[PDB]
Amino acid sequence: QVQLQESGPGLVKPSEILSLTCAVSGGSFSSYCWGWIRQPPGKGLEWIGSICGSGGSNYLNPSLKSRVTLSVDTSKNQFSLILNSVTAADTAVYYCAREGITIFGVVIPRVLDSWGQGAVVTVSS
Amino acid sequence: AGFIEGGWTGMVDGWYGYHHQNEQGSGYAADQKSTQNAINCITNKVNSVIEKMNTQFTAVGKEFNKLERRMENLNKKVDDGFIDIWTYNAELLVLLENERTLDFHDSNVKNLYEKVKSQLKNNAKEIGNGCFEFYHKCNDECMESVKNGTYDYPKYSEESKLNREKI
Amino acid sequence: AGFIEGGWTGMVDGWYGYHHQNEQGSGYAADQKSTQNAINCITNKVNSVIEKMNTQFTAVGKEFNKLERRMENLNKKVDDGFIDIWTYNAELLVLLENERTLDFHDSNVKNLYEKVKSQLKNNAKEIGNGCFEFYHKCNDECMESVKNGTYDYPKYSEESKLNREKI
Amino acid sequence: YWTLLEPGDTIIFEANGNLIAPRYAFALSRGFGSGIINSNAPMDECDAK
Amino acid sequence: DIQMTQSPSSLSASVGDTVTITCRASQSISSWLAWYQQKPGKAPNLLIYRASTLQSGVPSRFSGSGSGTDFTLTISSLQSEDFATYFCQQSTSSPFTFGPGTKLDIK
Amino acid sequence: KPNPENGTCYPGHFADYEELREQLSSVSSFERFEIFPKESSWPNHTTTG
Ligand SMILES: *[C@@H]1O[C@H](CO)[C@@H](O[C@@H]2O[C@H](CO)[C@@H](O[C@@H]3O[C@H](CO)[C@@H](O)[C@H](O)[C@@H]3O)[C@H](O)[C@H]2NC(C)=O)[C@H](O)[C@H]1NC(C)=O
Ligand SMILES: *[C@@H]1O[C@H](CO)[C@@H](O)[C@H](O)[C@H]1NC(C)=O
Ligand SMILES: *[C@@H]1O[C@H](CO)[C@@H](O)[C@H](O)[C@H]1NC(C)=O
Ligand SMILES: *[C@@H]1O[C@H](CO)[C@@H](O)[C@H](O)[C@H]1NC(C)=O
Repeated sequence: QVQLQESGPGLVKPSEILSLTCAVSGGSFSSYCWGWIRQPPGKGLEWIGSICGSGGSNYLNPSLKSRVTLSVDTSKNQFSLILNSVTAADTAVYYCAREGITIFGVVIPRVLDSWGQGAVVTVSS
Repeated sequence: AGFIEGGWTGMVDGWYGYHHQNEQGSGYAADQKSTQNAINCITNKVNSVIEKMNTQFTAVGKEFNKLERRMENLNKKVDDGFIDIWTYNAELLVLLENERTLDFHDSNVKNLYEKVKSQLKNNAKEIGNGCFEFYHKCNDECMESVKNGTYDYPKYSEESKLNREKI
Repeated sequence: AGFIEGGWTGMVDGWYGYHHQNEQGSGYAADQKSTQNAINCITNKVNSVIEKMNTQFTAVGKEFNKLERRMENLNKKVDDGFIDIWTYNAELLVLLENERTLDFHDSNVKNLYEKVKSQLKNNAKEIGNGCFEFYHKCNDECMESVKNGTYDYPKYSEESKLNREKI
Repeated sequence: YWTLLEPGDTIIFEANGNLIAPRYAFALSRGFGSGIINSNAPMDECDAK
Repeated sequence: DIQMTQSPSSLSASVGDTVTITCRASQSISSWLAWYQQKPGKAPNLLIYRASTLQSGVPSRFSGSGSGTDFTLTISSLQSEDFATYFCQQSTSSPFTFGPGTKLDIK
Repeated sequence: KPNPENGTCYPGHFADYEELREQLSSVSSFERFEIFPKESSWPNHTTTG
């Protein structure tokens, strides 16, 4: 079982770089994809983007394609989210999770099993 | 980096995928629809090989005295016949199904190659190693439209013709 | 329409056919040669599975008393063995054949499509729905020659080239 | 020697000697299969089909 | 792209009852579905993958089935820990949208 | 066991060994009772063998 820990600033002004760093213990960036899930307060989940392998496969949401860039570095063993031009609608509870489930040697796309405990962030004055 | 050259190891998202090269970015990708069809198909085949088998409560071990030698010989004969038929059927079946699995996978690769070639008939030069080098320069929306299946000839026709004239 | 889009119900003459659109008239058609060859084959395949089964006068039910419990157990075991091997092999056989017959039909469709493309060459533009559209004006004789395989390319190459220059 | 009796049947023993009398009898139900096996392996409380 | 709907929106049941939750999809997604339950303020966990199989570490009381545009999840005995909300997810194409969510409550 | 240590206390032959083994290979309900009383049924016999 992998342990996921995420660190966030906890507060963000309008319209600058919003960056959170998620760290994993007991696992490596090998043969498992990694993705970001956010939920608005009282609304359903949605998928921002996913990285897989070590920078090889990058998948982004079509609505947030220009806004989010995913970066990885196996030597420090974290994956991070970079978000520019943050808005008030981006207030969410950021979850980082592992694409750990697999069938017949393929990693099923976007089916998540183990997540982090959550890092809250609000966009306000 | 072509299918005739070998197999990629970076991508694990699907069995089948595309590698895109662009000024904006460079990375791998995967065809969820093609892979999903194939994963479902292989799952159904394996389940049918294991599930169609239904065992019943049978006792194999039998005991006979010295007087009932014909019964012991008959039991040995029927057990040997059952195990020989089962071995032959299972081994020939699994060999044929392995060959079908490899053939079906190769056919999927060739179908994907012919689909992308029919979409890029003359807009992109064909290397022959499994690589389609675009004459016309186009960004990431162009390549994902090639993945989407919505690529159009007349939008980049004139630039491609000019690039043929240059080379 | 198109074969990737679906299957027509209007054509009852044969499993595979053509739809010609023209100013003087439009209607459905069938390629008898291909359909007829296919029927004889599956007729043999269906006949082979049913006919090869051979039978001899047989009594299955056997009766034994309490003092012959081992025998009745042996008879039950051997009957269960025959019915199990028969159901398993047959269920796998029908499944494999059903896949092959369906694939054979499509392989035939793909083989037919190419024959038309080769005969037409570049004179037409492939709409990609499985339909070829003629640049040159083509009367009923050249559609039936496409059906016949006797379509001649240099006769209409000039008109097709001029229509390529117009478009 | 042994024999099996259906319900509603009566067995009769008649002798003037050399008879080993049945002290106990066994009432049983019929299980169709599951023949005897021969092993020295340890027993375990797990269920395997 | 593939729009997701859920029914019923809200359901209430007691301990030991049988509850069926039917998430429905705009276009055929074949047999690919993910079911998640979310405790309030906690991380959601996987329940059902491929609409017919159980992920290890999940109690066997949960069961899922269905094909085509309609799917169901059936719970045999509903305990106290199973009263959290549930979600339905499709996995065939981008964007991988989620269900609106169905809340469970006591009586 | 492969070789039973206590197959029989007194030497002799068993009629229909394999038939009895197949009949007793599975019994769902098995009980032991007395077909005859040990001492009441035999007044004139010793029953002390
Ligand atoms: C049940 O089986 C056990 C294990 O075989 C028997 O215990 C022992 O069996 C052996 C084999 O017969 C006995 O050895 C014998 O000892 C006598 C002593 O004079 C010797 O003359 C023989 O040549 C043979 O070696 C051994 O005594 C015996 N142990 C005891 C009785 O404590 C056991 O007898 C069997 N019981 C029944 C009811 O069959
Ligand atoms: C991808 O294709 C679908 C269906 O053909 C279409 O609705 C969608 O707009 C396309 N996406 C892009 C970015 O063109
Ligand atoms: C059709 O083809 C056959 C054989 O090639 C030929 O004899 C016949 O004349 C053709 N029919 C027409 C109308 O050209
Ligand atoms: C025992 O012997 C007495 C005296 O001969 C006789 O009356 C009685 O019937 C005998 N009982 C049996 C069971 O033979």
